[PDB]
Amino acid sequence: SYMLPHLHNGWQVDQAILSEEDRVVVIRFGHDWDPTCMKMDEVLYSIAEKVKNFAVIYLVDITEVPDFNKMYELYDPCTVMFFFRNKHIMIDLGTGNNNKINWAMEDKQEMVDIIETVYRGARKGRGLVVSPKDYSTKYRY
Amino acid sequence: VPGLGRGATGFDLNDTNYDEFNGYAGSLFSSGPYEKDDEEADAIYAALDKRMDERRKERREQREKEEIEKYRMERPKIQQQFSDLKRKLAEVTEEEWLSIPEVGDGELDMRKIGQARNTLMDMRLSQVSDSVSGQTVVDPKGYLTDLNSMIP
Amino acid sequence: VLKQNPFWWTHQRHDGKLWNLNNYRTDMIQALGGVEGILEHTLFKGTYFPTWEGLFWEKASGFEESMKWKKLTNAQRSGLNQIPNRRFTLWWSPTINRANVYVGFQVQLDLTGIFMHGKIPTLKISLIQIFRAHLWQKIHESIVMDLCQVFDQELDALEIETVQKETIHPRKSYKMNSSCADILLFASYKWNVSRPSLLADSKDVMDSTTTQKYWIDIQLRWGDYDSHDIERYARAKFLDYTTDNMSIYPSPTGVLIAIDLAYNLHSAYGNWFPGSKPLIQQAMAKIMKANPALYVLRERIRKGLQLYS
Amino acid sequence: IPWKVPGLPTPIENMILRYVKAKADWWTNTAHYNRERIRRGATVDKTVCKKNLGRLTRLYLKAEQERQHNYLKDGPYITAEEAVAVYTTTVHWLESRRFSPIPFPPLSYKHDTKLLILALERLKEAYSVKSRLNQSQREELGLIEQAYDNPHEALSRIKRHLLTQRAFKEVGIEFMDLYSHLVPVYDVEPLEKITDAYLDQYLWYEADKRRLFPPWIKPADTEPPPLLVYKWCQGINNLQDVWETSEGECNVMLESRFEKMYEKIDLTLLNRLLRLIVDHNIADYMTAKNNVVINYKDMNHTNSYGIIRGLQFASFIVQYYGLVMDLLVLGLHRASEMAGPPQMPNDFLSFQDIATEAAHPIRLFCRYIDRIHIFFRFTADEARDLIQR
Amino acid sequence: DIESSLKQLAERR
Amino acid sequence: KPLPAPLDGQRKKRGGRRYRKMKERLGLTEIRKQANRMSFGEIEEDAYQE
RNA sequence: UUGGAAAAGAUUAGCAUGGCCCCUGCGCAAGGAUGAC
RNA sequence: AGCUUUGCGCAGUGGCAGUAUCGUAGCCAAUGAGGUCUAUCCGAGGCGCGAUUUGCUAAUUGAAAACUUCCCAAUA
Repeated sequence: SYMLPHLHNGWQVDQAILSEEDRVVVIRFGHDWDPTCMKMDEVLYSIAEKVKNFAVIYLVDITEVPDFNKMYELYDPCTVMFFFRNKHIMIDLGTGNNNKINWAMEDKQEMVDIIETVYRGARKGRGLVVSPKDYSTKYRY
Repeated sequence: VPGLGRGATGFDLNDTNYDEFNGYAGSLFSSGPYEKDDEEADAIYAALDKRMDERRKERREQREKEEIEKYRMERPKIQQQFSDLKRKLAEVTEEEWLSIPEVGDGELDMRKIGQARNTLMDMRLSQVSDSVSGQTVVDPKGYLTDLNSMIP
Repeated sequence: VLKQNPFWWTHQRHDGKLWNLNNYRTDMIQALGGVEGILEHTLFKGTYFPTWEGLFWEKASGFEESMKWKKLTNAQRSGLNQIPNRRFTLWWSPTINRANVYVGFQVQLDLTGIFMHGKIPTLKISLIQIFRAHLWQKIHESIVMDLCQVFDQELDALEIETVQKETIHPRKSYKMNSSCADILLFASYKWNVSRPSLLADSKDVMDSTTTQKYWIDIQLRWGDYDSHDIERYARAKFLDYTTDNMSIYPSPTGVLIAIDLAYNLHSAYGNWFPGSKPLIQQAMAKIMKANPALYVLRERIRKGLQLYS
Repeated sequence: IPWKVPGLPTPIENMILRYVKAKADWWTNTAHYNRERIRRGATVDKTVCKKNLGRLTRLYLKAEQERQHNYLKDGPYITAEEAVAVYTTTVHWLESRRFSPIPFPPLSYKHDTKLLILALERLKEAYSVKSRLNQSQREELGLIEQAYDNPHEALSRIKRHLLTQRAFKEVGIEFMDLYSHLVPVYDVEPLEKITDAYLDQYLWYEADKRRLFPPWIKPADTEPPPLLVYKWCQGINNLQDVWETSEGECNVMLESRFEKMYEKIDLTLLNRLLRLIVDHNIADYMTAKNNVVINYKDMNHTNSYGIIRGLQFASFIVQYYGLVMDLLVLGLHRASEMAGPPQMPNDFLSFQDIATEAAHPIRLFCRYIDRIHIFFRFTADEARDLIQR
Repeated sequence: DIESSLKQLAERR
Repeated sequence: KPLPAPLDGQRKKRGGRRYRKMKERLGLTEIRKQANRMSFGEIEEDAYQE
């Protein structure tokens, strides 16, 4: 399915990041067949219209669009990238690297909170924002 | 325009392309100086590999075919399960496709015998209960009226 | 009821209270080391409260009157719920930020002399809030100016020609590896100097040498629970900086005063001359009693701990 | 709920039906597998448990709707002669006890205000202070305080509801997710909650005034469950030569649970039994309160077979219906020997005379809410006769 | 649009 | 309905007047003392009553 | 005059306007009764 | 010509304001909303959803809480 819009070349990506001025651009780098990307994209579609006011989601295929692999260290099976007014926003998830999510959370509310915090920090002017949760521990007991 | 045309700077090595064994997938000599001699060498080495596989080729291929046939017969792929309905779905007019709406909008009654048996049990219980003399009951309407009159 | 009841078998009103843990709490306090023994693990001594009898916390107060009623977002609610964890971590910092608890990862705080044993972002944020706006440098500056003022007010009484304001690099305040000079005393007559002794060493043995220029150094430290002994720290750092190669002193003879802000302690071990002992003693007393920068540090710590008297 | 799109062509509709069937099979199987994993003790996060609870909730309400429809189709499971036998047993017991039935709460009831205050205090106690209440909780608090301010109008309204009201609103349902087993939790409309609470208080007070429930029916309010265990052990130990085994005597301790006690309660027979002890209007109200709609988020069904247990007076019903089973387990003779004569009743574990205590194989009986503990003592001859049978 | 991604998914799986 | 875009305007520009009734409805003058206080030293009621 | 050096704005409180209502005055619309050789 | 009424708006005094003040794009409504009194009787909006503009001043926190080059020494 994947009703979320897709970008088929680097040109689409680099004018999609600059297209939004009052909304956070979300880019999922990965592959549809990849299950983890499947989980994240299901979560995103579950909240695609909830964050329409202040966020936008685009799906980018690594094979179709491989130019960002070296610059963004796109070596994981899947990454999630946050941009605002041409500036990347780093998120302090507690996983060691603040640039990309690199994992698929099943709860859509966690992603909603993450994108809301990113928007709040980007409109205020901070380039690095703190996640309102710690993902170092999976919280499984 | 490249990816730098956005004016951005960085802050298949993908884990998918890498396997702990065999390392990274993909031949390192996929392209290069390939000519007639290279084709001959590849043909010779492929023939050697086929000859090596000939040791158990018949039984191995027979077992593989039997195993895959039984695996497909036991567990069918979901596309195989839905192919029947997919093909039966072809017989549909294009006029009916525009008609798909949105989501905005003999025989025996099983209840009658249950109600009959329940009423029979109730009648039997009432017949037995009529022998009980000490039961108390008040007049609902009468009591209410008194309540009415009692309101200050 | 959607809340699971553990005391389903009894009612407080009908059966009464069948258990009592008041003596349990008393014995817990005694076994943990008494009230003061427990408080030694905390920042209570860092607040400089004279006594703990009349104090009280402020549960659910925060910086915004706790902002309890609102249309706040779930993430904001999580942050508000995590704020008391920040208060708890700040309270128990002296006993969990020590190297015994966490091995390795000894990273000094930015523009601050505090070392962070273990990556505790909560404590990092709390300490940054406490020491905002270069509070360490301001505290050291205030201490050095106060000591210079005290020495000038008692200049001729101890045969001191004058005092000197040494050019100090900003980092010196939070420079632990090396050190420098803070105050230089110049004399009209020779100062006979004594052998090194602690601030509490009433009896000192006189050294058979004299000097004309005398250095005074001020070192501020944030001691954890295991290393809150100010005298040992002062002695070790005096014997290190004097015989160091990246630390240059104007004279071999001088005094080094170490001040523990986390526990409000102070001690000097350097070389002393007659008449300087009481002057330095009352100077330290008055500077712990009425320093403006130290008072601001105490007030910021109290606000972070939400503890008031 | 039915799903039938009118304009959807039948091939696409059949494909959607097949897809829903396959996804439902996978959904049910994975819900059961996740429940087994969680109950076993596997490490799981919050999302998994939450999802599983939701799935299980949907599955359990599906099964409950199926059970209710099966009861409606297959009629009452209790046979007519079985029901009249139970009724005769109960009436013989109550006549033997000379039990005077509990009258309808009198308008000038001397203790009505106290019972209403107790019910309101119990209802307010259930609302632990969290400062974040939904509309239903704040509405219940408003009704509670309004009734507390003016007890008399609330009492009149409650009596009017007991006399006239027989149709009620939907009862919400939720599941306490104890990892061993889900526990039903029922949310009732606040006015109905107040009426049920007052009725429960009145019923319990009047029953304990008339000694309706025999001593063996626990949980009694005079001993915590540990004290119940202690008294049970001492009563076991205080029987005449209970530990003697020279002549082949044998003591038997049987514990049971009365499986599906709550679910398998016939509302018609329950009403007929309740009319024996309480006023017919009260009995009809109690029975009708059970036959209401149980509603989840999008799911609802008419609970017609089993009792609800979310009702405030359900605590009474279980303690009454269970007593009926006691008369089946003990028999009207032995129970009469254990409960004592109506002149002076016996205690929990006591008999008027030793000769009466050993006159029957059953020495001790103790019923919890649904569990039964029975202590028998047999001689060699009695034990071999029972084994032979 | 959706079919373009569906064909890519089916081919790769 | 989509979740409205979060924003942080100026919390308050003027005070007094109606503003006071607003807080009165929610945020009225409570005891504001000995309710959010802990009494660092001693213990109220039982030790672990909670 | 001279010489020399070079929190992306927070939080709380009060007053007035705006909002609503009685009354007053005025304007306007539509009138009501009535006085004058 | 004097006087007066209803309705309306402007201006002003006084008063009210969370059982208060509105929007409602949702629905119903004089072709009758809602009624336990007066029922062969009364006659208006009602129900759900969603809100409670602008200026000035003061105070707190903070090093700085925002209006257009500042500082140091000496004489006049």
